[PDB]
Amino acid sequence: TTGRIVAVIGAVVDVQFDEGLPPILNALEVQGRETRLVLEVAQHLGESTVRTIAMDGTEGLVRGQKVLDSGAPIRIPVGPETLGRIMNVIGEPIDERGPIKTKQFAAIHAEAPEFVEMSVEQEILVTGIKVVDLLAPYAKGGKIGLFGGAGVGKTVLIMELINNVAKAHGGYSVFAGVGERTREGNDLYHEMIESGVINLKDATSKVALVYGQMNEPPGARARVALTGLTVAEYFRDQEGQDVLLFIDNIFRFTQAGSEVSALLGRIPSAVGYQPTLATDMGTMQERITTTKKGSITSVQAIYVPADDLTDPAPATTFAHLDATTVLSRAIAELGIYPAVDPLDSTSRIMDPNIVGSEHYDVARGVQKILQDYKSLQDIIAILGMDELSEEDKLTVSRARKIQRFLSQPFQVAEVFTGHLGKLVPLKETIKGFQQILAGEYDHLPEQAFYMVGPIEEAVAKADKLA
Amino acid sequence: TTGRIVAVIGAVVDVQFDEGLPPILNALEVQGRETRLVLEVAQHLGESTVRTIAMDGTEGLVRGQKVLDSGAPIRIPVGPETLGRIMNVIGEPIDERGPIKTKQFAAIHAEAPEFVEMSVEQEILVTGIKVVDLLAPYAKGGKIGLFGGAGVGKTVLIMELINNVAKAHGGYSVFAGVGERTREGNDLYHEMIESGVINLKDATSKVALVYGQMNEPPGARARVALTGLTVAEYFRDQEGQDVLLFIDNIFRFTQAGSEVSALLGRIPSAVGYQPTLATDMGTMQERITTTKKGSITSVQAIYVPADDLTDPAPATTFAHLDATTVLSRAIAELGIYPAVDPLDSTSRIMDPNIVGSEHYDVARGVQKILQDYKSLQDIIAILGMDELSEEDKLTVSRARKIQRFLSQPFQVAEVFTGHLGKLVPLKETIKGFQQILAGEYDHLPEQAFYMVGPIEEAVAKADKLAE
Amino acid sequence: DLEETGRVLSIGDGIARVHGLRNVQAEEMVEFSSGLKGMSLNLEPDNVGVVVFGNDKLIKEGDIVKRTGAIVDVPVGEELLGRVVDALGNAIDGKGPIGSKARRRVGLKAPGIIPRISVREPMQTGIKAVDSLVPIGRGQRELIIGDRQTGKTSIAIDTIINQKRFNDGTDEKKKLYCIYVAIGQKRSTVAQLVKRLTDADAMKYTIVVSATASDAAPLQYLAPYSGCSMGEYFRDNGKHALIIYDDLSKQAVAYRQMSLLLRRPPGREAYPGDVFYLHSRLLERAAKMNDAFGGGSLTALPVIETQAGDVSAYIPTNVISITDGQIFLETELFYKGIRPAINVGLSVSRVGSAAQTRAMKQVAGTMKLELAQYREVAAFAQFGSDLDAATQQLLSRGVRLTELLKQGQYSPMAIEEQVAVIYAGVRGYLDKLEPSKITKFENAFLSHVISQHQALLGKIRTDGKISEESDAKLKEIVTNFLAGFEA
Amino acid sequence: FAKLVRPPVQIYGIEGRYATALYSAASKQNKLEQVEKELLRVGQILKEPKMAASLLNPYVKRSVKVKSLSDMTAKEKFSPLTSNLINLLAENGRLTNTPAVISAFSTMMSVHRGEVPCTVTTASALDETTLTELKTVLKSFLSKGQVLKLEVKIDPSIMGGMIVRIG
Amino acid sequence: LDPVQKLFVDKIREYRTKRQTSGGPVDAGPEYQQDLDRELFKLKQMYGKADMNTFPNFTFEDPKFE
Amino acid sequence: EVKNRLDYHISVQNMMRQKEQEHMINWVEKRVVQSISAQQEKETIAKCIADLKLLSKK
Repeated sequence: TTGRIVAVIGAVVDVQFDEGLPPILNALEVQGRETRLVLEVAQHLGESTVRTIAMDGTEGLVRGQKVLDSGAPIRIPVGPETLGRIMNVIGEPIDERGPIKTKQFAAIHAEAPEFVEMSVEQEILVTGIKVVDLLAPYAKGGKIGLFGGAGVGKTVLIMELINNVAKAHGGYSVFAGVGERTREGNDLYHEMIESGVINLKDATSKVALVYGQMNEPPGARARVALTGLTVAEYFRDQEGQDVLLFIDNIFRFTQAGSEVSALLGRIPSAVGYQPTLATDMGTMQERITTTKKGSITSVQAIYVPADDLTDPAPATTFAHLDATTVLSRAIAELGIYPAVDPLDSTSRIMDPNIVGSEHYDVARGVQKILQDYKSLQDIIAILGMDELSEEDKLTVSRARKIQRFLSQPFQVAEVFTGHLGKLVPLKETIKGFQQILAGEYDHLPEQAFYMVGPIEEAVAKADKLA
Repeated sequence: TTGRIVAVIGAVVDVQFDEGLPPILNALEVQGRETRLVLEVAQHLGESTVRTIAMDGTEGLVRGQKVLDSGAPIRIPVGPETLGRIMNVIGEPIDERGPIKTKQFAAIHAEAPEFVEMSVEQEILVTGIKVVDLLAPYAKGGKIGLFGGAGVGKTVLIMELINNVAKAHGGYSVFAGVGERTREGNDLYHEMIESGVINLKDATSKVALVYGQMNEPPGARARVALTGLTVAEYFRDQEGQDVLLFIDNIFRFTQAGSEVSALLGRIPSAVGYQPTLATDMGTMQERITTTKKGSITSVQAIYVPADDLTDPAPATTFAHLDATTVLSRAIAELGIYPAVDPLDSTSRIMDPNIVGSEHYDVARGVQKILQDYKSLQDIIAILGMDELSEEDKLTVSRARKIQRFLSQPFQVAEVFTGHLGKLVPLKETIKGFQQILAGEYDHLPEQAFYMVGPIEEAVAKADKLAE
Repeated sequence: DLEETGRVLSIGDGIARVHGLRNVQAEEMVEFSSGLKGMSLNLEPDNVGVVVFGNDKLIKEGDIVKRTGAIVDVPVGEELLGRVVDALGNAIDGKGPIGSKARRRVGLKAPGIIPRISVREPMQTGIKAVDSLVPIGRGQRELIIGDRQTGKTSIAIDTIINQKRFNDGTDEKKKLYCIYVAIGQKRSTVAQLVKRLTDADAMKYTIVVSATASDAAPLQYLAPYSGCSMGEYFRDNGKHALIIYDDLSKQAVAYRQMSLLLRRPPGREAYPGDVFYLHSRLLERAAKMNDAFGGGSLTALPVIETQAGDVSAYIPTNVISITDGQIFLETELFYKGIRPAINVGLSVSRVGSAAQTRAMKQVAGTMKLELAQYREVAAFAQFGSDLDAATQQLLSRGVRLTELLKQGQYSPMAIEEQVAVIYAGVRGYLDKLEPSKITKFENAFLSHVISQHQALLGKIRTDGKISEESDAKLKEIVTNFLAGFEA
Repeated sequence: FAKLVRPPVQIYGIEGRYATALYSAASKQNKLEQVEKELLRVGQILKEPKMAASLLNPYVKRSVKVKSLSDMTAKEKFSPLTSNLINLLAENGRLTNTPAVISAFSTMMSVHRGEVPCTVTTASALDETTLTELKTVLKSFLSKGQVLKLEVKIDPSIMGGMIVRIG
Repeated sequence: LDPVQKLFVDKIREYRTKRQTSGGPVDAGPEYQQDLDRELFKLKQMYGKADMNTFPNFTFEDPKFE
Repeated sequence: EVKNRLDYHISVQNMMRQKEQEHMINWVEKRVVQSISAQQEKETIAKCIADLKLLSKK
């Protein structure tokens, strides 16, 4: 069927198809558009008109212009032939490696599994990151959401994770750059090439990239999310894959949704949002999971505006999180890299059972002392850089070590670190702190803990000074 | 005349009355109403359509359904016949002890008394509770606001007030439990029954209970206010009384209105309030007064919105508040019974004039004194003693006695306390504290005053504590 | 004649402006061309704004909407106890054909003044701190408030686990039929949970009404009301049922959204007004009923998981005016490892004691106080600064009690265990211990009485109360045992 | 005011606001149909490019247009109210609305008097009957064709899903 | 009704037609096997690759003392 | 350890019946359907009951 542009108000193309209006989400192709100017049916508005959204941009469009419905939602290439390929939203090689050779195609609304398919409980996944494993012990297949503001090398971290993991990964991975800086993706790309993780003799790279950058009109960006999901579901169920799913950022999707909300005529929401936010999310978050048909381990970047999280979006997000990684800009500011918010990088999951108490307890002790240490800051404000109540001083000092002990080099970031990454295998971590807790370095220097790998090397490092 | 449901969008039942449109404020009867569904006309919307608010059913409603206009606003049972009856908003037995024994009906929109009908001077009401009268002297017909502790027995006190006043005057009471928990009203009910403020033997107890709980449409609760007023107008005018009107809480009232504001598409206000917040309050407050028949002395239990008053309404409320009650949970906690915030048991209406200087001054001395004692408390507290000179101690002590004299043994909760609610004629009061203050009694202990009404009962106990 | 047929005038957004069906009863279930269900929310002059249950894209303009002609009802029953269903009572569990013999209209009102009765019949949670400091009964409404994993989930769990024995107890005033409305809880979460209940097999006396995160909004929205109907069913079947409405927060959002989407106003703080009414009535439908209703109860522990102590928060403010108290949970303690979490002052049982065991009341009365005074000094010069001795103790005491006020992860209690340990602290027996060892005491002590003084525990359960003897039995047991525990 | 003759069909607002004017107007004097038909006639006296070309076109910007279509075209025998109500709609732009107003009307003596059952089995042929379940079988002698447009296909639908519905 | 239960029939006659054809990737095409192999392998995952078709044997064991 | 071996075989036979169900179903439903309307008079038996709804729904 064909529709006529009856109104173009930006990338919301209100199309009157009188010829039969296809079900919602049906992807439309605008005729006269040599561009793959996909309109997604949004409303059967009434009166032969559908509200559609172009994903894309509406320049050069005469009114009445004819739009021919693709009769279905977005059908896109899906399956193993995608890795190392950068597609945008429309399954569109922006790999520039041309065709994506997934014969297997998809309508891109892929949905939430059923209760019975729920792999009801999961596994602590280890990352070799002290902080992570310790504090927000990762889940295989979980949705972990990295609250974090921009520019801190969230992306670096994520990347870092990719490095440590996606390299040594059995599964495959999907990278959904949702509203990512094209440039940063460019670079990012170039690293991957470099790294050979994007090994170009492999469209079976460990990661398939879907990039749906900021520059795209929102609809596209919003939808890049579904798209990427649809692919990943292929791998998950079909290719079995333990997917690592990088989303950067869902925030931009949601935001994209919110942007349109008005313009969908709809009310947006409080905090500007899109009223449907929760389902939007819900359906999505629930869209992904660990079935007994693989796992999509979801590394979800969540930009958190003003790191304000009551900021409804993050406020919601948490429900869908399994491990919440709240990266602390303060901590970043404290120079720490990992710059994390430790107490808010959490997993509700952690247990003296699950993670074993050694882990658990060490953490609870740690969590405890540090929060108490905050209480102590208040004291210090009176009492000064080397003057307090002394046990308390010890613990303070220890906190000062501890802080540093989390600090960990980056191989990538010669630019942030200079250093080169030092990975800590987990036990060495638990122990690392457990030991510190044991105060075995209660005579060792304090920042002889900063930007290390495992704890020994920190001891070693003290020597290197003097 | 009939109307048809044309639209129901929530309990705003959009009615086209297909036939004649009656007042605004008109109660319409939806026909098909198993429980009488009064729609209260809110707007004559135009096109023979009125905006109404449904106050019963809000479901199952068949569009087009026939409404036959009740041709006037709501009529509710009135006369004495309301007394000792738990009426709901419709003014109907939620006593569930059979019907109300009414004969009189009333529109719950009665209109605010004329300028001439005001007893232009409202003249101090005395409650027979020292703490109250002295520090917050009431004005007859007055609107008193109650900030105060949960479960303390606000109500206990209130019951006692009812006892003291509504009993020891011709005053009856109307209680409008607005937006209240049905549960507490139940507990209270049995309690009231129990207390004898409600008497299941005084069919006309000194209380008519009116409930307009949360689980209703707002309007109903909102209007429960009007209702309550309406009853009290009966007791005031008709029964010539000082009606005690418990409105609990205005906060819930205002809020109830406001809930509708939105839906009504009304622009509410800053802080979200209904625009009509003022009028809502105002007319209503204006409808309360001292007529020259009686008084509807309005004692308004006040949940404090946002625990500030800056929240416009209470500030406004203040315009209508002239005796203010802040209850001190703490003092109560000192085992003091009654045990208000004394310095915030206040009244704009304390005067060396109206309540006379005897009162005023003595009080001023006291209030001050209490504070002074308070001042010294601060010192001593931290510094142990003879951190004072014992005139300060004396005053401290006097204050303590005075303090204690505000404690009064209790009748309603005599079941708990033992003793009885004692009542303090004003002069004994003024005199009373003055004497203590004068140290004329200071050579006696302080628990003397503890649990006493009359200054004599304090004196007597003083003697008694001096064995 | 003709059947009531009608058309979807327009559809998008789950909002079907709907032709015809004039006959429409309010909140009538309609049946769609898409086989879907809807609710006729807005009865508009000439159309029906219809909330689409689930998704819309199946639908399109002009599609026929046939009345179902019914205002909704939900299955009710107790087979359900031992069922995870969605709100409509459908086997999301995958158990299939649910025993769901009744169905019952969801819109069945909250009982009268006279039908009700005040609470004074106990209830408990196995959480000492809770039962002690908020003493509990049946028929209630209490806000459980706290953040993600302010044992958040845990909270419900231990309470439920505790009821097991009670459910192994035979009363209705024991066997508490637990109803968990899981709102916005993604299936994985639920699954995770569900698994727990089963394990605790508390699930047997438990319905889990589940509208996960994904869900269409009305579904989630509805779920509590659903839950409500079902519990009123128990209530009227005597039964004292426990509903945990988990969370109205989630509902609120959805619902708010619903209004807005319906174009309909939300209200104050940008969110609906009579969502209060929603709840007000919802929660009023929970009550402690008189005897006529078989003592009828639904004890409602509604839940809100807070963002940033936003209590100020519209619904919370609202709710604050509604419950029978609120349970404030405090994270700090959690990070501290302290579980319970609670800020107590913030926690309230307006009700307090009337549903409380005298046993506890008797030892606890004293504890509340010991903490109370303690608390001011709990605040005072907390650091390494002296105090006067009195207070050095109170602090010690307080601190001890704090440990005592911890309660393990997935480690419910029983009143005697609690009273026991409370007794222990009250009677000062473990101030003696420096704090770390309390936990060790308690367990050891417990396993000890568990060996012997079930004599006592059983007894205490029996008397419900401590006699001077029981006290005396305690007294030695603890002192000596304590002595043994230590040395 | 003047109590109003609201005999449905009509549409209730939506040039039911108009229609109902004539559900009281036409109605009184019972030029109901007389006029019902005036309109029908009129319609197409419109529907040639009187209709596009100036009729629903203002490019003159209706201001003179409405003061010349009040008289160059509203100039007719169709006028007891017919042109006058036109001359009302005109300024009031409801000229662009007219099919529907007429519709609304015409569904009156023509179809007020209609028929409607529509189950999933039906999808009425709407024939004009004041009574029911009679004609409703004459339909079976009517019955001789369609893709089951008026009355339904009960095949893919009823039944076809059912196997699915069990599983 | 047996145009209804003709269709209960009509599918049930292909209860028998297919069931007494065979059924599987049969009356039905290859499709079933192409999943089947993988789905039954998932069952092998659902138990682990501990052979669900070999009788197991059992531990003979000692904890520590002095 | 015994149960796992057994339950696997159970689980397979269930899963194989469901797959045979889908595939059986897809072929059955796609095969048979036609005679309801190839006999137009098996839509007359719909019209017959529908005339017995016509009259005899009321």
